[PDB]
Amino acid sequence: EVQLLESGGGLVQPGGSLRLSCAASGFTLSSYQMMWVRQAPGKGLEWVAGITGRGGVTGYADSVKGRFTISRDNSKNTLYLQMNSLRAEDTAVYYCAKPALDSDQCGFPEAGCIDAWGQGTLVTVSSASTKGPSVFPLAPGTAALGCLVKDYFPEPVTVSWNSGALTSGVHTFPAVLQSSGLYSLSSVVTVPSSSLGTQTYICNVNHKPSNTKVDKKVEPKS
Amino acid sequence: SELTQDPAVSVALGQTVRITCQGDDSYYGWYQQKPGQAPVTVIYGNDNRPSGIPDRFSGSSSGNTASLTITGAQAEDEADYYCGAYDSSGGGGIFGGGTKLTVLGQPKAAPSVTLFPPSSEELQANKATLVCLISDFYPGAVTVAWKADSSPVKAGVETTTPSKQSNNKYAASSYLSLTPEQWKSHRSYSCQVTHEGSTVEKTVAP
Amino acid sequence: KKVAVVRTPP
Repeated sequence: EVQLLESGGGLVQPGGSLRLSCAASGFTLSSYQMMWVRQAPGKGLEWVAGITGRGGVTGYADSVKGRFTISRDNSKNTLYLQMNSLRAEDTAVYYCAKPALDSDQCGFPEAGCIDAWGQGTLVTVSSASTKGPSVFPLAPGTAALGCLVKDYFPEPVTVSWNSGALTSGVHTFPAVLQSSGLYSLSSVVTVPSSSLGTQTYICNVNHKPSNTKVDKKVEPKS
Repeated sequence: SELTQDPAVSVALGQTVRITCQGDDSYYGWYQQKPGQAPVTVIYGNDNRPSGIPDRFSGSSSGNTASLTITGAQAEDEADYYCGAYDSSGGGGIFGGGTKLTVLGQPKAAPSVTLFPPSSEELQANKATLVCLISDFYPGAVTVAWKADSSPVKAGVETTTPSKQSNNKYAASSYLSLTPEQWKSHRSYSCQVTHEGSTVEKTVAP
Repeated sequence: KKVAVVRTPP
C-alpha cells in the first residue's frame, strides 16, 4: 500500500529555518510529480510548493516564494521542503501529497489529482520556548478517573493508559489554549468502582517537543 | 482563480447530500478530513473513486461546477470536505475553504457530566483547577456556566469546543482556574451544563 | 488522454 510519512516539524523562532522530509513507500517517487500542502490551525488546506518527476520545474505559492525550496531525492524515495526565514503565518500542519496518475498525466499544481496524503508534520513559528507539562491525578458501578496535563508548549501531548493496555472507556479531550499561550488537557477513563482498591491505573503522558515522558498513578482520594 | 464552496451543509441520517464547488475548466478532487486527522481522497479527477472508498461517494463535474454526492449519509461521513483543482493563471494548486458536513437525525443523547475538584498535588503547587468533563451528547452544542456558592463565575473559565468521541457522541471540557484561597473560601462550586434546554449540574466541595 | 499541465521543457 501507498504511504507518505513526513518528519522535520517542530518549534522554530521567527527568522529561523526548518527542513521538512517526506519518505514514500509502496510506490516509486520518480514516476510522480509531488507537492506540499499546509493547514493553519482551524483553517483550510493551502498548496505550498510543487515539483516535477526529475525536479526540472518547481512551483511555489506567492507567500512562500523565495524563502521555501522544494527538492526531491528519487534515489531515497524522499521529498523535501527547506523552509527558510520562517514567520508566524507559516505555522501549520504540513502534508506531503501524491497524485493518482504518473508524471506524464498529473502535474505538481493539479491539486484535484491527489490520491495519497501524508500523516502531516506540525510547524510552530513562535518567539515562545518549549515548556514541559505538569501532570496531576484526577482521583475517582463505574468510576471516572483521569489525569490533568497542565501548562505545556507547543502541541502535542499523547496520553495512553496502563502502557496502552487499557483502551476501552478512554477519552483524551482536546487541549485548551489558555490566555497565557500555554496548553492544558485531560484524559478520563471509566473503570469499575469495585476494582479501585485492588487495581492500579497509570496514565502515560508523552510530550515529544520537550522529550518528556511522565507516568502518573491515579489512586482514590485520602 | 479560487474555489468556492459553502462553509456548512446538513443532511438527515440515511439521506442524500450534494456538496458543490465552483471553479472554471478544471479536474477536481474531493478530500474528506476529520477533526484530528489527515485528509483522505474520496474522489479525484472529477469522478474517480479510490478503491476502499464506499460507493456511496460519487463525483460529478458539470460546466464550471464540481459536485460530491453522498447517498445514504452515515454518522462517519460527518467531516470537512475540501475541493481541490488547478489554477492556470497563477500556475499553482487551489483548494476551496471546505464544507463541514453535519449528519443530523442521530439519537438525541443527554450529556454525562463529571466534575473534579483540585488535586492535593496541584494545591501543594499553589494552584486550583476545577475540571468539568462533558461527554456522550448529541447535538454538539453545550453552554457551560460555573457557580461559586450560588453566584455565576465571570473570570478564569476556559471551555473546549465540542468534539466527537470514538462512538460518534460528542464531548467538551470546561476548566475553572482559582487561587487555593478562592477554592477554600466557598462552601461548594457548581458546573451547570445546558444541552437542548435541559441542565445537568455537578458540585464539588473542599 | 490525461496530460500533465507542466513537465520539464524538452
